Amino acid sequence: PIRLRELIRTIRTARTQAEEREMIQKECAAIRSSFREEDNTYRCRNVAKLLYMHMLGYPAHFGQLECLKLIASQKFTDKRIGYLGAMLLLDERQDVHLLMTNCIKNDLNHSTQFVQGLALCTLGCMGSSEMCRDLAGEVEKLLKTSNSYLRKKAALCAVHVIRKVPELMEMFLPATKNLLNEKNHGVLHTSVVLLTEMCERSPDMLAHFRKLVPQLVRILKNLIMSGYSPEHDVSGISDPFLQVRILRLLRILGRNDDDSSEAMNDILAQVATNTETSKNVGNAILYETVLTIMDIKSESGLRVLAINILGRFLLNNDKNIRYVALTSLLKTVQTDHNAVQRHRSTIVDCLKDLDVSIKRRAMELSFALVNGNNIRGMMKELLYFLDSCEPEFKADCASGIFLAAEKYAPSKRWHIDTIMRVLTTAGSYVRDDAVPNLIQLITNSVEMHAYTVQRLYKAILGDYSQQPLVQVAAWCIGEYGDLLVSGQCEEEEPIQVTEDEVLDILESVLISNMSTSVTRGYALTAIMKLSTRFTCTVNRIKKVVSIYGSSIDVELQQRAVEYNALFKKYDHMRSALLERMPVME
Amino acid sequence: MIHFILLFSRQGKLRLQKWYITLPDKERKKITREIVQIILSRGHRTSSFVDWKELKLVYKRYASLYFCCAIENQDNELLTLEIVHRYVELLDKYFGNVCELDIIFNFEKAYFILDEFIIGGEIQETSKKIAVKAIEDSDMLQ
Amino acid sequence: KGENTSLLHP
Amino acid sequence: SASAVYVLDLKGKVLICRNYRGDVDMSEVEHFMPILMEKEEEGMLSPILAHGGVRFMWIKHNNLYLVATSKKNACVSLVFSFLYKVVQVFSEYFKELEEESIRDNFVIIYELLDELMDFGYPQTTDSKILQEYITQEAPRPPATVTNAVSWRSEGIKYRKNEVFLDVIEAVNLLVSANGNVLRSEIVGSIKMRVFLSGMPELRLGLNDKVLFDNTGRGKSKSVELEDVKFHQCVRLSRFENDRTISFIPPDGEFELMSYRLNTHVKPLIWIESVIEKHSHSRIEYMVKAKSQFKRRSTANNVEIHIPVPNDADSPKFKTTVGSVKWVPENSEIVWSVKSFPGGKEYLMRAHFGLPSVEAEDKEGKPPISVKFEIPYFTTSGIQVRYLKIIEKSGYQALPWVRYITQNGDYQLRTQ
Amino acid sequence: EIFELKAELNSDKKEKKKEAVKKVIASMTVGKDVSALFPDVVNCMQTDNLELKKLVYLYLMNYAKSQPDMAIMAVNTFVKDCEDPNPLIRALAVRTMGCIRVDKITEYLCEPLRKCLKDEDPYVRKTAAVCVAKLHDINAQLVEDQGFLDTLKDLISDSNPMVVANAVAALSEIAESHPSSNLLDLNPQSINKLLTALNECTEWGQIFILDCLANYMPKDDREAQSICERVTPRLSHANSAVVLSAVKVLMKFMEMLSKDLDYYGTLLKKLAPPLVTLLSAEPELQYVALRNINLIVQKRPEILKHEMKVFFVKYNDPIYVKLEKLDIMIRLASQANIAQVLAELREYATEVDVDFVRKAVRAIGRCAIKVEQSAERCVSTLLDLIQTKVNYVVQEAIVVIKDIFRKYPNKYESVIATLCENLDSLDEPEARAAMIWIVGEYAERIDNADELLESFLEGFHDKSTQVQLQLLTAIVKLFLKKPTETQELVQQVLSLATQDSDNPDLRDRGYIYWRLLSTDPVAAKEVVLAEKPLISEETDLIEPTLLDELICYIGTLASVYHKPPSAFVE
Amino acid sequence: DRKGGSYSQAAGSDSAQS
Repeated sequence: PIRLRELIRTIRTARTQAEEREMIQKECAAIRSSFREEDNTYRCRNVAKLLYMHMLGYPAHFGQLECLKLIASQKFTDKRIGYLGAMLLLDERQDVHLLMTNCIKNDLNHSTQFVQGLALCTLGCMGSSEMCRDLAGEVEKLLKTSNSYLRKKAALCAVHVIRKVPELMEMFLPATKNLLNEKNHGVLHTSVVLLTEMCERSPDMLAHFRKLVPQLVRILKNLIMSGYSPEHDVSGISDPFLQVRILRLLRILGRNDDDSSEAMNDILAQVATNTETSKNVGNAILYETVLTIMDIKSESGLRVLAINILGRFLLNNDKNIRYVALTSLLKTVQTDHNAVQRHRSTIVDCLKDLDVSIKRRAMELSFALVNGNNIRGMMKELLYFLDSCEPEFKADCASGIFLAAEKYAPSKRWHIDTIMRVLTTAGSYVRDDAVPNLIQLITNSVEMHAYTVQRLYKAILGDYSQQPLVQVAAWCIGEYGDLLVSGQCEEEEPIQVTEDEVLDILESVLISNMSTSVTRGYALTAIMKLSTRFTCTVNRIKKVVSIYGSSIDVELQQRAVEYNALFKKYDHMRSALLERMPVME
Repeated sequence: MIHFILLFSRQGKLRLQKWYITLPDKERKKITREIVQIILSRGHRTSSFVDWKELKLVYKRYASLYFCCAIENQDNELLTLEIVHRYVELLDKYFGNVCELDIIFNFEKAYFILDEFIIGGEIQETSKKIAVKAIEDSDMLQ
Repeated sequence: KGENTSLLHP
Repeated sequence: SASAVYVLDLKGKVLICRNYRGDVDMSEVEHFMPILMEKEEEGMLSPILAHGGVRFMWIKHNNLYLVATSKKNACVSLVFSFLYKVVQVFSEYFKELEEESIRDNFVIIYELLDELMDFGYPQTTDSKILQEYITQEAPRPPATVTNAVSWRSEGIKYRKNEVFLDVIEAVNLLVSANGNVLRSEIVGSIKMRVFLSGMPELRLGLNDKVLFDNTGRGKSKSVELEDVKFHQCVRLSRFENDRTISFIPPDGEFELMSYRLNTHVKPLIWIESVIEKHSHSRIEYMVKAKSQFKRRSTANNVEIHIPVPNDADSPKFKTTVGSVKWVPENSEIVWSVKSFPGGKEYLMRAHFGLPSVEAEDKEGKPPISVKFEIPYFTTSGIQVRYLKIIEKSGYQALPWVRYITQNGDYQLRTQ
Repeated sequence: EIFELKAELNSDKKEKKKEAVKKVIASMTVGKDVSALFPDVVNCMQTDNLELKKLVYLYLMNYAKSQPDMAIMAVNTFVKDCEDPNPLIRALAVRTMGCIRVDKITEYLCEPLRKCLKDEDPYVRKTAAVCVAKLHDINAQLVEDQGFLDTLKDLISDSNPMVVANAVAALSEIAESHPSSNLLDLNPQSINKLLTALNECTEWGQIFILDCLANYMPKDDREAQSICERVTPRLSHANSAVVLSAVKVLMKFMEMLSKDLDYYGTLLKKLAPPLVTLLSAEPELQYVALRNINLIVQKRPEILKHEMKVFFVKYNDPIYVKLEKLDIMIRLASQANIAQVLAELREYATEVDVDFVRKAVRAIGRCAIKVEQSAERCVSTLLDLIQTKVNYVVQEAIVVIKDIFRKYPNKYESVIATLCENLDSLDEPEARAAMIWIVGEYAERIDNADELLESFLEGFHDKSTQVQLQLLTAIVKLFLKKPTETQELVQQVLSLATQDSDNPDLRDRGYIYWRLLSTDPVAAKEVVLAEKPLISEETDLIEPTLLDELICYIGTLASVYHKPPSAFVE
Repeated sequence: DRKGGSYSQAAGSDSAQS
């Protein structure tokens, strides 16, 4: 039985990855040999070594039955090792935790306060959809006990069961009633967390849990007044976790009612000015209070104080403070949108910040703050940011710009120009999913087609490696070939479109190696539709379709065969099915 | 609730791991590798907050070994940092001048302390002395 | 080394 | 056309770098480690990397990967040959290939690197010749490098003239799981340790099938070597004309010729193994080894590697002859036999446990490899005829040669 | 530290000077920017001991671009060292002069280079030949003005075969960067002279000597025959690159040789043993050998026709070698070794490499498509692999079956029943689409085609564009062939892809299908369910112009990547 | 002695081939 320290030293002595793997296998061989003999004396050392090997990146499937055997043991060290193994290498998808239900039930009634607590912690950490069903009765029994060290564990187990089984929340309503007077900070925090979880799970308990709002307000006031305490008082803040839980409960309570919001208005006002934000705990408490005020129907003064606090925090040089302020502003976008326009300069400056999280938050705030009047002004800023954006943020910026144009576009011509510019500059950053949206938007608009067709023709002749831009150009050509070239049945004056460049471009795109089989299909569809839409270049695409009917792609080959058959046998009926598709929202 | 907590060293080695979400072993390893690459590929002025897979990944390492967490977008961000600082202080008080060497050898003690402090991604004891006394009593049981 | 150093140095 | 040959470490630290053309900045080595990590983690790892317009083509040594930067369309084969020559030179100068000598022998290492290659074009690669111009403990360069004979240093005097030969055989058999052998090739290896006085011109003569046919003696046992790879000292023109093996042996051990011909004879060792692996219950290894080699020859240190289960534990071996040990690091049963007389038959009955819980992922079926090495056995039947040792001064040489038969790529495909 | 090092280097004791030089070298090698002390080490430059001189020269070369201004204090030292009686000192000085990346320093080094050009010492001659090429690469105009081309040309016609090879390599490098104007090509006499010194060249000089013939173009068969006869002995060289260079030279010379004469047959016969020997090289060289074989395979496939056993992938073979082995086998795949290829592919399907498994499946499909005599064997192997119950193997087999059906579907009706129930729950887009296409095109031997398509129509609007198009095509084909059991299915598909389908191409296809159905269902049989022409398979053979150009570029980066030399250099 | 086969003396040339 090698000790854990000896095994750790041996592992640290290995330098090469192959040498480390060989040492791990050598240790696992001895571990498996010991396990196969049903060893019970040095089982703790073997279990620790197996856990270390699993955490180091080695398989531990064979060490599954040993953990189950050690869990039902009587030694405290063996029970702890088994619980640790079940928590680490045991999961819902393991399928070996089903037998652990009997062991948990046996240990759930143990007189020792450590074995029962360890079993409850393991059950909470590895709660399964079936273990909680057969363990709900035992969990509720411990929730009504007066054990302060066990009350928090029971609350955590109940919360885990409710999260795993939302339909089991009905059995916890009569158990948590009259439990807001706990003197211990941990018990009160657990009760607050359980109440918040119950409120967030279903709204039926909101009315029942809304009567305790005065009690929660009184508890918060007492905690604020008792600012000195050896326990839970860190950096001058007493019960920061309890204060955060209380603020979250207040924000989640009364968000759509005036009585609940009015009851906690005094507490929010007192905490909004009587809190020290010099430390990180104070800043977090202030952010939680601001979020709760923004999420509840508070007074105008509370909103003004929250706006002032957010403005003060936005100027803080701390990256965490700036990120918290940006998150609060994004959350408070729809609520108090008029007051959010005062930080437009700060939002613009945050885009140039050297923080990836800060830059993302600033971009999200700018996207959410785009209105029907600042869209035209913000378009230039968005284009500049997209031009000088990170490689991983160019696609997100383009998607946000497209969404903003589709939502609050000042005009179709301006929106069309912005979309074309984004497509030409996005390149390989525009998602293929936005192509159907752009096609639908183009089909919906029936007033600007000649200018859009000309722009697409100009932008498609230069480059064709942009799959989304290429697909958009092909769709535009297939939809408006009759408007892209006017009076091009025969030879005419030299214009931008001559009725032959489009066919050559389509053929090059179809035969170009930079085709993913989606743009090629769009080009083939456009060529097929151009037979009836365009009559100047007739009897020329039929040869290409016949030649393209033997393509390697099965779908492409079938499409080419169908096109050739339609061109060679249904020439009169070719125009009978080339009508424009309907336009819908 | 904390989706996962991972204690990874500056060299990339992970000294602690505690995930509250039932995920596949290969998926968990891939997620841990991605988190290490993102954190290891981040500067000192990144705000210690990362939105990876819609998860508030907060990184705050007080030494060569860094710390990570997986917080959902439903709670405050400073609360996670305060909880991490409190856990570090409690571990230091329980151990006494906690360094990297003791973390590898005493990983079981750290896991037991984490279990006794945070269960299921949520907090279990807001105080810093009651948890230490409970851990000492549990250890003294034999 | 850098590992023997305390996590918080308190 | 390498731009800068550098030596890295296992942690990404460049142990030593020596630019030859300077067309590539020295800071590009930083991206080599992340690029290698990405290639290995995505299965795109290759000996030739590419950092934009600069390619990092290098191989991995015992402890470090010798990455040589290049920018133009340089000869990758030339770079690989230069790397192999540098590795051989380092092995000759330093008995070990590790970071312990890189940080301790930099004074001579830098001189060797500077002298070996100039402007990306290597000029001197003979370790024995190079040891007379660069030493770690400087006179004019020896005339051997400037002279045509760059593999035989003049002025060498010895009390005796003894040359030790080593006809090493490599029995490589690629037996499929169906019981048929696909790749069964034997590669000859004539390694000689020439230690004489002066610069003798060896006149090698063996019982080649082509030579016997040309001379008219194509009726006895003649070796039909498909490929013969002569050394640098061997004159290619002499072998091309009338199969005349005329070359100047060097001072020390070197490979003169390397025969390589296909083998159509029965295997020396025939292994009949069975796998009675129960579904998560037990496993049986009915392995029987039949020695098809001649009874007069003994296979010293026979090591038939039998791949046992990776998760198997509590194994029991019921064999007949030879020590059977299971190595957890290798995860296989090592059928170790000290002396295996020709025609011997060893029967083994393995029995090992297996966990009830199935493994998460498959581990594959490693092939069974035999490590038989029977000395004084020439499977190909090629026998040395004569060795014309001619010296200007005139002396009586005492050449010696030994034939060693071992198993090369002699792996047996598992079922 | 720095002050102490400077004080030690500014001392008059050689014992402390050597220690300071070693410490400075270690600091630079240890990763310390010691360029700030370059002027301090400049004073301690002219030393009698050769050990410190080499370190100083190396530091100056490594600290030349960083402080070009501080390097102006070394021209006199280089000039003094360029006349040392010891050839080693002169060679080191010449190498250091050419390694100094100083624009204002190479101008004053023209005289020492001219003096050392005619050096009697072969090492000095090689050093001067290297320095001339380095100066030309650094400054082509200065080299042209110095008139070193004439000296380089006469260098090949002088004694010292190593020096001749070095001069030839320098001339090739200069002409490689040159615009082909005033080429250094030589007549047959120069080629014969080089061949005479080719047998006396070393391992490194052999490559330089053989690279010269790579640019020359023979004009007569007698000259080509002589060149082939002289390069024949090079096939028995221990150096892998020398053998590869000889093979490339022989391949280049074969473009002018006549296949009617027996020389071509002898060359073809003598090249296979060289390839077999090269195939047993190091794993790093295995990829290079495979690339060279693939490049020469598309040109002369009649040489390695019988070389199939040596192409078997080994158990310990590298992944980069295992992948190339499959490509080599596919290129050499033929009906003679069809059974061996199938057996090798069957064994390769039991490995654990997902990429390796996909490569093996692709190789098996390519072999089945290329040779129609083993189509039944390939189909049986694919069916066995599908029955193997492997997700990646199942997807690969589905893709292979879909590819084979479009190629040889005349006798593919015997596998539709087996593939009807083959675990269709796989969500791979490349496998589900292939299965849908096979069902739609082969909706005759399966009586439950409509029932099978019902499960795939649950999420057709959100499955994928290609998957949705394949499902729509299969539904249309089923309606055209059997409209009694698919009358409502066609209407449901049209409603889902025309009303709830926002895909532009998919919406257009749905509208076209609806219009065709509402116009003439009878004509849809001859329009949609028509006999498509023979599918032109994508030929793996490269273009002859690229192959001819790639023939000369043998052993370089452009051959391993199979890309033109101007399409990969920067 | 020596493992792998004892060393044997080698001839000078093919005396039977002249």
